[PDB]
Amino acid sequence: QRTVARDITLLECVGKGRYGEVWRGSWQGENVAVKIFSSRDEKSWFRETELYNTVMLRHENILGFIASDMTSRHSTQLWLITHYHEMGSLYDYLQLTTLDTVSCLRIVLSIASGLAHLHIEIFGGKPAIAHRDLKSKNILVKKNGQCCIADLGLAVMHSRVGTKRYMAPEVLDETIQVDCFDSYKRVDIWAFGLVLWEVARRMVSNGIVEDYKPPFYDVVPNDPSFEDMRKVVCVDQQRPNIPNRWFSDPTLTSLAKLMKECWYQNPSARLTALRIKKTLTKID
Ligand SMILES: COc1cc(-c2cncc(-c3ccc(C4CCN(C)CC4)cc3)c2C)cc(OC)c1OC
Ligand SMILES: COc1cc(-c2cncc(-c3ccc(C4CCN(C)CC4)cc3)c2C)cc(OC)c1OC
Ligand SMILES: COc1cc(-c2cncc(-c3ccc(C4CCN(C)CC4)cc3)c2C)cc(OC)c1OC
Repeated sequence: QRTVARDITLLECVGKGRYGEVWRGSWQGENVAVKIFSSRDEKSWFRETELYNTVMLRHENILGFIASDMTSRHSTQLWLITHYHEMGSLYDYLQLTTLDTVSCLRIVLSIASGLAHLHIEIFGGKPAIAHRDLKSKNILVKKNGQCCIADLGLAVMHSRVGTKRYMAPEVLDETIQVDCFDSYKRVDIWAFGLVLWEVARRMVSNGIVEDYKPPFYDVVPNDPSFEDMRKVVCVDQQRPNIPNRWFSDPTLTSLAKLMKECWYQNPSARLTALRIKKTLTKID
């Protein structure tokens, strides 16, 4: 009656970590990305699969789902198959690329667009979703200059912990209102503000650019501890540095104001993803 072609050729490993591996693969002549989960990270496969079984997200700034596959061995093998973005992660891309005003805005507005789509409840639709591990390694760069948000393995739907370097103060001081879905959107907005700082540093103005650095590179070690982060973010209330050169450039001046309004200690004071979008559409 019909052939179901399920073979995926694994061509090259583009990522290896505690999570497992990501591979460029081929299905029927077409590139796909294949995430092979470690035993350590099986719950991330279950959570993303449960979310996509609930709502088939389709958005230009969300990594495109193709399949969740569980295969029996004499162990269980868990694969997540998605769209493949050959330019790789935003983290990767910013190491070896500076930006002009148009490319910087296009990147950050595309991320805000993806994030607002996750956050919003649509009736008749989708449940509201918080990502809970937003960071530059979880954003991919598309050939058209927009990005897409990846990895919903920690996501929570309305209707474990994130990466410590990107944790909001209420996560680090354990005051987060855990019974309140809006709390998790506000944790994402904090992390978005850090990503906006990472990108803005790489935007050239008046012949000046900053080197790529991760948030808090100047105040915490590599693989900072929970306490290292708590001391910086909660006790001392430090925030990433805004260089003087930004204040000569109208775009970077506007982006500095936006990132400050993602970093309020009081989570309810932070901008919403929809307000960030609107502000970004009025810049330049
Ligand atoms: C099981 O596994 C995998 C399958 C596929 C795949 C390959 N060819 C055809 C299909 C297909 C889609 C949809 C229908 C419909 C048609 C209408 N009818 C009333 C209900 C069913 C049939 C067949 C699929 C889904 C790819 C995979 O990887 C990319 C798979 O592995 C994860
Ligand atoms: C998982 O992913 C991919 C799957 C496929 C694919 C292969 N066979 C058949 C299908 C299909 C056909 C028909 C319906 C509907 C149409 C209306 N009504 C009759 C109900 C059934 C659904 C599904 C698809 C979508 C192709 C892909 O790429 C070209 C995929 O992406 C990698
Ligand atoms: C963050 O998370 C996920 C990401 C992906 C994913 C999708 N497209 C492309 C990639 C990628 C491709 C290529 C490079 C490099 C290779 C060498 N080159 C010279 C520079 C670029 C890096 C990254 C990835 C890693 C898929 C996922 O799941 C299937 C992810 O998990 C949800």
